Amino acid sequence: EAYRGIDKPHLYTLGCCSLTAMASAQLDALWSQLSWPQTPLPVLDIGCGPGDIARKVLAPRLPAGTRLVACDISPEMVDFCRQHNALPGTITYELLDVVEPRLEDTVVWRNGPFGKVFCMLMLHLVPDNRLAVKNIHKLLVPGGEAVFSVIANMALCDAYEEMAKEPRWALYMQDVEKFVSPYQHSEDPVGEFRLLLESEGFQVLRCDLGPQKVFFPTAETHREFLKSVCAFLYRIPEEQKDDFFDDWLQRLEKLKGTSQGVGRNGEAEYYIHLSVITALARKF
Amino acid sequence: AYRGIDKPHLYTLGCCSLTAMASAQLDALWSQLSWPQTPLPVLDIGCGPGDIARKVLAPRLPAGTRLVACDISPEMVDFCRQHNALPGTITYELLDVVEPRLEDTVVWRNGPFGKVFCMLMLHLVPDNRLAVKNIHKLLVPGGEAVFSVIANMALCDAYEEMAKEPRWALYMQDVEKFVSPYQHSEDPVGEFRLLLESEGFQVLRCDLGPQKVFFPTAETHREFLKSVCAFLYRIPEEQKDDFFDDWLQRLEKLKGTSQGVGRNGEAEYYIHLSVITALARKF
Ligand SMILES: C[S@@+](CC[C@H](N)C(=O)[O-])C[C@H]1O[C@@H](n2cnc3c(N)ncnc32)[C@H](O)[C@@H]1O
Ligand SMILES: C[S@@+](CC[C@H](N)C(=O)[O-])C[C@H]1O[C@@H](n2cnc3c(N)ncnc32)[C@H](O)[C@@H]1O
Ligand SMILES: C=Cc1ccc(O)cc1
Repeated sequence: EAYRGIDKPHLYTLGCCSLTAMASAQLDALWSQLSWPQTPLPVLDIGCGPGDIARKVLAPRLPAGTRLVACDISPEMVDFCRQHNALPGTITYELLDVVEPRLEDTVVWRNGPFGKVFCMLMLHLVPDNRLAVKNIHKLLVPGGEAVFSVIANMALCDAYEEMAKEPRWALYMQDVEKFVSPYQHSEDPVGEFRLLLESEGFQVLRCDLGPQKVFFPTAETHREFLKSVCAFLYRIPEEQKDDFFDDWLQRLEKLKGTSQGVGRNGEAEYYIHLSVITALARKF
Repeated sequence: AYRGIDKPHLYTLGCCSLTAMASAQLDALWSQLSWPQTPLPVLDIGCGPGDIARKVLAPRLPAGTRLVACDISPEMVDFCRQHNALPGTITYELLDVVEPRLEDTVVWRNGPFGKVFCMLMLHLVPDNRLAVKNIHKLLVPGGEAVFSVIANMALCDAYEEMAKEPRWALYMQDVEKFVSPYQHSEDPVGEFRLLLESEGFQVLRCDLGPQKVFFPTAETHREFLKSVCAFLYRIPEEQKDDFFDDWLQRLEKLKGTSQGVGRNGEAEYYIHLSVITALARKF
């Protein structure tokens, strides 16, 4: 987040084998409610990450001849996409900031207009949500749909706000509220997100909130994945990087955002808990 | 004996890469696949942890078709029903592809199957003609079988070199049954095409090519090779960790495993092996 997005894309694909199945289950619940034009239009994926939802989930489910455009503010992610999950003739991985001042000067804008825009687990990394909904509203054809997978609240955000009070850190965390989801302290996340979408010319067709778990088979891939989604590590020097992490990870099982379980085969299971708002809108 | 691959937790470390690989192979063949008007059940033999079924097969299947995935090991068949469980579509059962009494299995009576997928497993089945004959039984006349057999790989040569060690020879007396039969084949595509046609199949397409399995971290590359090591279940604990290091060291000797660099500067870990891809049809 902030300066670029999630660097180190290698550590993030450790959650592919789990995050792929999660969004693949969310989209299956909404895919029947999605209407499509006769002649296909380009489809956009915002905050595509290492391009696994774009390649392994979105692309197999799109109609034939539908071209896909996947963007991410972090370069390292978009280069990881074009090298591993690179799907020729369908997916075109590009760079874009969803709250770009000059959207009309980007490659993604001129690939448009787009029929559908999938914005998955990335709108919590955007402090200015209404500006991001605006730019998505510019990119959609009238009648085009948008699919949101916004994270309402999670213990990772509170662990950020608790660490921001440490004079040890503090200096690097003066803007902690801009690294926290805007629906973190919201008493009604579904209502505020339904109001925000409709306040930008959208027809909210469906909007629900539920808990989610992120499965990890091994112990270290649970740890190494949390290294990537730690948004403050790019500001900390090396002598305190490994200390910011342990301070963070300790404050997580305190807040019970992460957990460890047992398997039917007896093996150890590792989890990450968080709430997700799922939305389906349509431009007028 | 070999009750397939246990420790399913370690195998899903290759899902994030094996999913994209088998997804790429099917895209090269999916145009040549005919489908019936009324859907018939589709079978995935040796499905593993249900990843090349929930995320690869079922998404692109004709709506209304039902998938049946079967492994030989309960641990995998148990991993699927928990994680990659897709109700109303994929059913995960247990089956040995060379079962003496196929007709007494649940998989046999969910059939007959329109299509049968077989990805990276026939190199674990010594009697390959028996497994092809069983696949021929399960298919409807006109059905199609999609094979993904590993012709040769350095994991097998490392096995045959470790069998010569008196340190291990007691556990590795049947080393030729833990090696793909097409390992020492001078023409794997020819033998496989002849094997399929000798069982009533019409080989529509058959190619051989090298493939690569990528792992982003160092230990996921290591922990995955723990699962695909077929001799670890025979070794006592005092020599298990020594058997793995002896295996891993011989792998970079034979250059089956490699390591690379990333555009962002990160380390890349690989596993190299040859794959036969086939598309047959029952008469
Ligand atoms: C935690 S990831 C989730 C990726 C994807 N939803 C998935 O589940 O595979 C959020 C992604 O959105 C990117 N991102 C963060 N902030 C962004 C912004 N303001 N504009 C565009 N992309 C952003 C990040 O670089 C990161 O790759
Ligand atoms: C390494 S996996 C590959 C699974 C899938 N193709 C993939 O790439 O994810 C091969 C699976 O087939 C199972 N298997 C091994 N021998 C078998 C046999 N003779 N019959 C049926 N299944 C077998 C093993 O338990 C193993 O889980
Ligand atoms: C048990 C041997 C083995 C070889 C290749 C593979 O993909 C899985 C297992």
